[PDB]
Amino acid sequence: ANTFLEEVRKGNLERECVEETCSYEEAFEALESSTATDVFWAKYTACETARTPRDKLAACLEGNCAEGLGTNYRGHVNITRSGIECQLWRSRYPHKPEINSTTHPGADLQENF
Amino acid sequence: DRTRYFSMWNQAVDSYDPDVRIIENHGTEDELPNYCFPLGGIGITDTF
Ligand SMILES: [Ca+2]
Ligand SMILES: [Ca+2]
Ligand SMILES: [Ca+2]
Ligand SMILES: [Ca+2]
Ligand SMILES: [Ca+2]
Ligand SMILES: [Ca+2]
Repeated sequence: ANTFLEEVRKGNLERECVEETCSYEEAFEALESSTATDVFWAKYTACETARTPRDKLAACLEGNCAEGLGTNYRGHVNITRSGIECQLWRSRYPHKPEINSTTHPGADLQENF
Repeated sequence: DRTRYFSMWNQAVDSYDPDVRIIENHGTEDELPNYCFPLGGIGITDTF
């Protein structure tokens, strides 16, 4: 955002929307891949507490750790705290989830992760 | 005399500039720089 003459130089997704509080416009401009754009947005949002420092935002981009209540987690662990198998979020077996893939598509709902 | 101009007879001698025919290359005089600052007075700034 700062260093006004940045909009004439080429840019770095990391030298605009990472090491600096950025516009989703410059984010949109730099991303275009609107799926990953939503991903980066989701990042930003969850990383709202990971805005600083820089390496914290880098880790929040890695996504292996759940931020706060766990909106950002994108790992491969699909097991409950006590070893019970996780039911498919979209499937109705054995429970029909009021809160499921249709209601939360932006969390990247995997098989049972 | 010929270095004066009379309009009535359209009388005005034709001559070349002395420097055009014989150049005198003395370079220039550019010891000091010569800069163009930005309108506000400070360009890039920062928040504090
Ligand atoms: Ca900037
Ligand atoms: Ca900017
Ligand atoms: Ca900068
Ligand atoms: Ca731009
Ligand atoms: Ca830019
Ligand atoms: Ca950097």
